[PDB]
Formats: sequence, C-alpha cells, structure tokens
Amino acid sequence: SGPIDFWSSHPGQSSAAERELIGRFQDRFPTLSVKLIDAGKDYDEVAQKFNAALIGTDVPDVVLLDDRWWFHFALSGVLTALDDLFGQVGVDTTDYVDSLLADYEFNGRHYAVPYARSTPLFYYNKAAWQQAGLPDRGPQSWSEFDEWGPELQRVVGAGRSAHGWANADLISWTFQGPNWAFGGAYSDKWTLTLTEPATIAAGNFYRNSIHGKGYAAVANDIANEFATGILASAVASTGSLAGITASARFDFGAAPLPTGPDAAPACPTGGAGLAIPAKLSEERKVNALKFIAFVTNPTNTAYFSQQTGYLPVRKSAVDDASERHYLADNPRARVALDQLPHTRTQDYARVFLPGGDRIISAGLESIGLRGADVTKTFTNIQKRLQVILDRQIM
Ligand SMILES: C[N+](C)(C)CCOP(=O)(O)OC[C@H](O)CO
Ligand SMILES: [Mg+2]
Repeated sequence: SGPIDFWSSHPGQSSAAERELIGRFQDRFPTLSVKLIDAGKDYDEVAQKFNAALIGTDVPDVVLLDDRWWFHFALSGVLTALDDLFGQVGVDTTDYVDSLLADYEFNGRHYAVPYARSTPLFYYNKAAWQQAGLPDRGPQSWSEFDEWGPELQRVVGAGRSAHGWANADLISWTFQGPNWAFGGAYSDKWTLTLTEPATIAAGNFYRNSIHGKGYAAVANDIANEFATGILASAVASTGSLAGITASARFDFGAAPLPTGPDAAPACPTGGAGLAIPAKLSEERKVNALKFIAFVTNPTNTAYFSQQTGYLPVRKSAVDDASERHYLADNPRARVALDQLPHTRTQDYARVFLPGGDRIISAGLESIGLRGADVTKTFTNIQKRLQVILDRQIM
C-alpha cells in the first residue's frame, strides 16, 4: 500500500533525471504518487534486495532488473507477465525499439519494459591519440588496436595504460563483442563454446594485451579511470557517457566496437528494464504499468537518454524537438544509436545460465589479474558450466 515504490540503482548517475520524470508523472496523474528508492549501488544490489523482499512482505511496485536478473526472476515466476497489461493501459508497444522490447520476451510473454539500455563504446583519449600519431577514430579491428597499444603505452608512460579492461563487475559484457569479432562466443544458444579455437584466440588476445605486450590493464572504476586520464581508452557502457563527459578535462571520442568479418555484428546491447512483482494486487499492477509506460514514453525516454548517455527506447523519441537538437550538438551520443542495429543478441551462457555470468566473469578477471592460462581457464569454466546445464536440464 501507499505510493508506487520505484526501486532503482540510478544507473548512469541518473537519480536527478528520475526525480524529474517522477515530477512529470505526478503532474500528469495528480491522483498517484511515487517514492523513488535508492535500492542499491548497482544492478546486483537491487536484485539482492528484491530477493530478500520477496521472502518478506514489502515488495516494490516497480523494480529495475538488468539483462541477467529479469530472466532469473521471470523464470522464477515472481514477475508480472505484461502482455495483457500493455493492452489494458494503452501502451503503444509497436513504438518501442523492437529489439529492446524483445530482450524481455520469454515464451511468448514480456516480463519487463526497456529503461536504461546501452551498447558498449570504445572511449579513447584524443590527446593520447594525437601523441601516438593515431587517426581520429577507434580501431577497425582488435588486431589494429594491438598495433596501436604499444604506441599508446609509450606516450602515456609509467603510471598509465593504453587500455583499461573492466574487472569482474563488467568484463563478461565488454569482452563479449571482441570474442564475437574473433568468431568466438561463450555459447551458441545452450551449447557451450568456451573451448572452441576462436574463443581461445580472443581470450589470448585479451591476456596478451595485459601480460604479453603490456599496454592494457584491468581497471577498477573503468569510467572514472578513463575520465581522469589513467586509461587512454576503454570499452565501457554508453550509460556512463554523461559522467565521463562531465569529468574528462581532455577531448575524447566514442567509437563503435570493431565488427566481425564482413561487418558481422560484434557488439552486444545491455542495461536494464522495469518490471512489476507478480505478488502485487491487480490495482497496483495497473498503476505500476501506468508509471513504467509513462517514464518510457517518447519524450521521457529521450530525456533520460540526454541525462545519461543511455539509448532512447522509443522509435519516435527522435521525433522529439529536444532530442533532435541534442543529437545535433552531441555526436558521441549518436554512436550507440547508430550501433544499435549492428548488435548481436547476448550469449546464453552469460545472461540465462544460472550462475553462468559469475563463473565466466571470474575466469576472465583471473586471466586478466594473474595471467591464468586461457585454454586451462576456459576448459575449467566450461566444465563447471556444463555441470550446471546438465543439472538444470534434469
Ligand atoms: C551502471 N554502469 C553504467 C556504471 C554499469 C552498467 O552499465 P549498463 O550499460 O547499464 O549495463 C551493462 C550490462 O548489461 C550489465 O549486465
Ligand atoms: Mg511501500
């Protein structure tokens, strides 16, 4: 009871934008109120808190669930299937970007609505690029960047790195694209492929950049380490574009990831959507979908996108006057939009296999941190994952 409880992690440092969308929602429906709740510092903390709440009584009305947690909770049956609610509220689902809404479809039903959606971006420091003699653009291939790497490392010097790789908090997501660009994958649908020769090749490229040629390092806060100049470049979310833009005292570029052979997609989408706990009453499920649909309407997804660097989730958001000027005056904000139709759906091992991402991410960090053998590390992870698969299947 009481207001609509909105549990968010304020992704992209977006709490101010969310308070503002709440204002728009309350002027539009003077009858309903919202309480924005700082439910956690990242998607894992929000999901942890939701888990605890489900065993209890006080469940939120609206909860932010990332590209892994929505499926975990949907498959657990704790989330409202929304397809009939879309019709009852008048949601124009044809207007959401189709790939972004299909990201939440499970067995014919949708269990969340896209909200803070992203692609990774190749951020690069332009002063470093100029010092190294590079052209003003991202690498076209990870092989080309392997040639830039040592040149950048020389100009940035001793307490800096040409490239920062994310730590376990995000490496499974940022390494996904390069893996694809090499023709690898964690898995192909449910079949694991971490020990295919192309996946290992991508692994060794990552390992060699840190321990072989030594122009790359495993970062902590990758966005801030890039913005403060410690990393000459990094793959991080477009969701961090506003924060990086506020802190960086140098000019910088954002580029799409290197594609695969013959421009085959080599970039994931990511981020989170809004969902409604199944154990709410039918009235609160109505108001909750009212809210979710409002703050993700054309004008409002355009606004949230302007404040963060995330993608507008509605096709017609680019019909919005402010969004056209914004994209006009902010080219780095175009990059994720232009990249969106060159993406590839995420490997099942990362997003759907229960516990898969924790295992994959640890393997990748262990490779990065201590230079663990890649073939050995990938074999052990794939065997521990295959154990999961065989168990859940049974
Ligand atoms: C909040 N931030 C930007 C610092 C990190 C998460 O970035 P996202 O693009 O929201 O998610 C990426 C991925 O799908 C998560 O599994
Ligand atoms: Mg409450």
